[PDB]
Order: sequence, then C-alpha cells, then structure tokens
Amino acid sequence: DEKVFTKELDQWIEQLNECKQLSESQVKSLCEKAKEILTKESNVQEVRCPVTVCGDVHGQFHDLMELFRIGGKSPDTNYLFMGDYVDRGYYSVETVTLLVALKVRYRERITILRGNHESRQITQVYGFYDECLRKYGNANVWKYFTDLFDYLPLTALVDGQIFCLHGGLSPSIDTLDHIRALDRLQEVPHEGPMCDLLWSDPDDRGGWGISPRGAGYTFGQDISETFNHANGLTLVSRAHQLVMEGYNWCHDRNVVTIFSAPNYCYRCGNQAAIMELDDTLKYSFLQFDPAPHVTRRTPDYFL
Amino acid sequence: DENDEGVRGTCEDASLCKRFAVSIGYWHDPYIQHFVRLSKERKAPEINRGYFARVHGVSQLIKAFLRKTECHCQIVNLGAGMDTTFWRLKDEDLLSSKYFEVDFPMIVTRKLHSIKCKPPLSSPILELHSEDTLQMDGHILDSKRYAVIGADLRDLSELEEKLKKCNMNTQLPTLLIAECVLVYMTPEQSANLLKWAANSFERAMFINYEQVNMGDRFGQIMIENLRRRQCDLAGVETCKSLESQKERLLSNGWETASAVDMMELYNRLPRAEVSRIESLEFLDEMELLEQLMRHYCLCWATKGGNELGLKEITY
Ligand SMILES: *CCN(CC[C@H](N)C(=O)O)C[C@H]1O[C@@H](n2cnc3c(N)ncnc32)[C@H](O)[C@@H]1O
Ligand SMILES: [Mn+2]
Ligand SMILES: [Mn+2]
Repeated sequence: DEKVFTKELDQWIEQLNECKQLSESQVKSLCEKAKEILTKESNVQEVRCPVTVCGDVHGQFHDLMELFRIGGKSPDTNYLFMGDYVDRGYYSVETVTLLVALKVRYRERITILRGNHESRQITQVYGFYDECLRKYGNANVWKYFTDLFDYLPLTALVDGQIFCLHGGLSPSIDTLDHIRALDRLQEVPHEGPMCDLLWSDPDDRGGWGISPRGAGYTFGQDISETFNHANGLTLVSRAHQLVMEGYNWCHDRNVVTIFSAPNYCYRCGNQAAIMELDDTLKYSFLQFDPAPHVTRRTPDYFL
Repeated sequence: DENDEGVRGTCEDASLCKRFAVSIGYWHDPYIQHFVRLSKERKAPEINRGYFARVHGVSQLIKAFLRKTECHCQIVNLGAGMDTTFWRLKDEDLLSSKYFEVDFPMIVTRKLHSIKCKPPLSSPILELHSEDTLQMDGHILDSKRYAVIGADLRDLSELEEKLKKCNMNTQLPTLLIAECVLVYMTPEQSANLLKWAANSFERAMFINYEQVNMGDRFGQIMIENLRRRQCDLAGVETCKSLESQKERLLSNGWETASAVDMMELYNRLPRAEVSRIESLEFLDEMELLEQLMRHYCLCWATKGGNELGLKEITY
C-alpha cells in the first residue's frame, strides 16, 4: 500500500540527491501520485510563513543543492518555487524529478508553481526534450513530466498579503477570483489570462505595453499599484527575468524579481538569490554562486 | 603541445553547430553534410543566430573582395576546419584563381578522407583540375584551383614552404581568413602570422573573427569553461576591445583596419534578412544573445589596395 510507497520515495529522494536519475517506470508512478495531489490544489495556493521563495532553477541541479545548503533542506525549510525548473541547464531530469518527489513526500512543505518553461513546445527547443531523449532512450519521460505541468498551480498567496507567480500580471485579470476561475489543466495558451501570468514582465514604461518576449505583456508601476491596492497586497513576487545580482526591486517596491540559477546557462555570471520570509512577513535575501562541480561539461560558445 | 588536442577538438564543435543551423534553414550549405554528422540534440537559438551572423559577416567581406579583384586573386583560409567555401564559390560562379586551406595535419586527414570518399566533393575539384587524379601524398592535397595543406600556423617556415609548394603567387592580390583561430595561439605567435601575411603580399586583405571585450566576468567564465574542455585561449590578452583589435592589425603591417562587435553587426543586418531568421526560431531572451554577441567581433584589414579600392570594403 501507500505505506510501502512512502518508504520507496525516501530512497528515491536519497538517490536523486546524488544526481542519479530514477528509472522510466519510477517516474511514471511518481507523476501519477503528483497528479492526484495537484488536482486538489487551487490556482491560487495559499501559503503560510515562514517560507523561503525561489525563482528560475532551469535544470541546474548542483546549484539547487547549493540553494538547499543555504536556505536549509526540505521539509525543515518551508519552500515555494516559482517555476522554470527545466531547460538550459544540463540536469533538468534530476532537478524536476527531485522537486516533484519532495512535493509528493511533503505536500504541505513544498509549493511548486508552473513556469513558462513548464510547457510542451518550449522544452522541445531549449534542452529538456533532448535531455530526456538522451538520458532515457525515448520520449516517455518527457511525456510524463509535460503531462504533469498542466496540473501545476499558476499562483500562490503567502498569508493573504504576498502574491507569487512566475511571470507577471494580465489585462485579463483584476482580482484573484479571476485566477481561481481559470481552467489551468491545459498546455499554456498562446494568448489570454493564463498565458500572461507565465510570460509577462515589469518595466519602466507607463501603463501596459507590447512585450519584447512576444507573449504576455509589459506592465508599469501604475498596474502593480492598482492590482496591489485592489487585492489588499503589499508585494508581487516573481521570477522569469535574468537579474545579475540575483534579485531586483522595481515599481517602488511593489514588485520584486527572484532568480535562482547562478551563472545562468553556465555563462551569464549572475548571482542567484532566494527570498526568506520570516514569521511576520519580514523579508531578507540570500545571494549565492554555483557549487564547485568539477565534472560539469562546457556550455556552447562560438568556437 | 599539451593544448593542441583540445584546440583541434573545437573544429568538431563549430562544424556541428554550423551544420545544425543549416539543417533548420539559417543559410544554404549542401556540402557540410559530407564533413560532419547531423547533431540530434538542438543548439540553442542564440547559438544558431550567432553562427549565422558570423557566417553572413565573413561571407559578405569575401564577396566584396572578389568583386573588387574581379576574382583574379588568391584566398587563404587559415585554420579552415571543415570549411565548404570552395564548393559554394564554385556554385555562385565566384571562384578565385586558387583556393588555399590550412589546418593541423590531423584535421586535414579528416578532410582528405571525406573528399576522396565522396564524389560530390571530389568531382568539382577534378572538373577544374589539370589531371584526372587527385594526389594526396603526405598531409597535402594539391590541385589547380584548390589546395588543402596540413601545417602548424605557429611555425611560419613550414607554412610558407608548403603554400609555395602548392604554387601560391606572391604577386596576386590575396585575402587571408582567420575565422576563430588566432585566439588559440600566443599573442606573439598570432602577431608573427599577421606580420608574415602583411610582408608576403603587396596587395592583401585579412579577415579576423574572434572574441572581444574579454576583460570581464563573462569572458573569464568562458576562459574557465573552455579549460574544462582542455582548451586554453592562449591569445585572450589581444581580445581586450575593438580598439586593441584594430591596433593589433595596424601595428602588424596593415594600412587600414575596421572592427565591429557581432551585435553591432546583427543590428546592421538588412531588415528582410532579420525577419526571415527571427521567424525560424523563437528566442524569448534576447539579452542572452546580446551578452554573447558583444563578446565577439568581426575585423578586417587591407594593404596596397589603392588601385583596387579595398579601403571601401564593408560587411
Ligand atoms: C573554432 C574551430 N575552428 C574554426 C575552423 C573554421 N575557421 C570555422 O569553422 O570557422 C578553429 C580551427 O583552427 C585550427 N587551428 C588552431 N590553431 C592552429 C594552428 N596553430 N595551426 C593550424 N591550425 C590551427 C584548429 O585546428 C581548428 O580547426
Ligand atoms: Mn520564465
Ligand atoms: Mn526562465
């Protein structure tokens, strides 16, 4: 029964910690149990502080291990992840398997949200499909994870005051009740509310604006301030954009961006950060560089 | 010695990347498939766009040289790798009097096997040859219009001898190409090479594509990353800035020099071309391209090009 299954999952977590991937069938089972859990979760995940908040990890497994050493291990540290677990880094399989495995093992202690890279089309291009097809001999595992991304909650709310999502705001959303009304169980659409949440970016431009990403929108400070005051919020927290120092305040502290993949793509040279929130929602940041992993192989340049 | 295997390994990298972009339609190359396998794992959009601009860049300067000399010239591709330019120039009817290629013997051996094995490669060379047979003794393929020489660029006596063995003429106008090559030898060694090139021809051109603005964190991480691949960038001290790159060329025997960083070149592309490429693949993070491209450059120098007007050449 599930008594036996919980014991096996400990062993899986033990295995993934040393960067050894799970078998094909092992992944199939884990994704089904995760599906049954995520179905019963809201589009807006209500979370209690203390919690530590993280952005883009992008298959940089060893740096996720660096994250844990610094923020503390799960479930001792209550965790909230804002998507983008796969692509670009070379260990998306191990990274996303472990984070799902921790969710199944400690549902109340881990929140994992959907990022824009948690999508079928994007993973076919930016490395995740290719990694599964190499690490396994077929697309089954890619299939199992991509099928699961459809169930990942879009949004989280820390103690009724701090609003967490991957990308940004939408002209198709004024309230949080507009978020819970959405049907998230689908591939991330090209346009529309669900799309914008995962793709949008803040900027210095006034009002809305055409996104240079070519999906979602660019929103100014005036949009943040309306959304915060209209929803009783003090802060919109997000990931999605490379920040050189690991985190970045904008819009007069209405928005903050957290990026948790240090030396992005193994090239960028950025610091990564994570945002701790204490028992009374007071914040602080933990900057960190990559772990010293001697066997990591080169990223692409022009040679 | 110790670094040479690693440096030779980079030819496989560039070849794989160039073929992949070609396979998904960045530019047209029916010949590279005979030299390297089709990578089954994708290269990221910024790599493909990056390789495109690099190829386009050099391609436009080659065309301009040929135009100005009316194809009455020599081209010497230095550290040529699996370069297909000979066959592509023959299709475009823009063939120079002779095409010379140079690389490590090991690399040349790989290229001579492919040429000898595959008629799509050997027939075009023979169509233009004085003999019915291609002769490949040693690490040299020599023919009337095309030569492939196995030599170390850091030993100039070996280089000069073999080019002249393949009947390179000093008095013809000559374009020399170093497409991501100079950075693999010491600053002094690449200076010697540039100096020799400038001294050998009264009328000449030099194209140098490589790293630039390397004096930052990005450049440092690259240096460290390539060392994991047992490949040290022996001439990074010369990759300081666009100004030092132009000064490297002028100090070493050339009369004019120009340099643009790859991104500057990217934004100066014809809008119709930009539109075609940007509809091939979707890149959501242009700041990644931006950072990469600002760390490479395309430089070109000339000398004795008055009568021909080589001072006026632009990408
Ligand atoms: C970066 C990979 N190649 C580029 C080959 C070609 N120009 C292209 O595809 O763009 C580098 C090549 O340069 C050769 N090389 C380095 N150093 C030497 C010396 N000292 N002598 C002869 N060849 C050299 C590499 O072998 C490689 O093919
Ligand atoms: Mn994202
Ligand atoms: Mn991301």
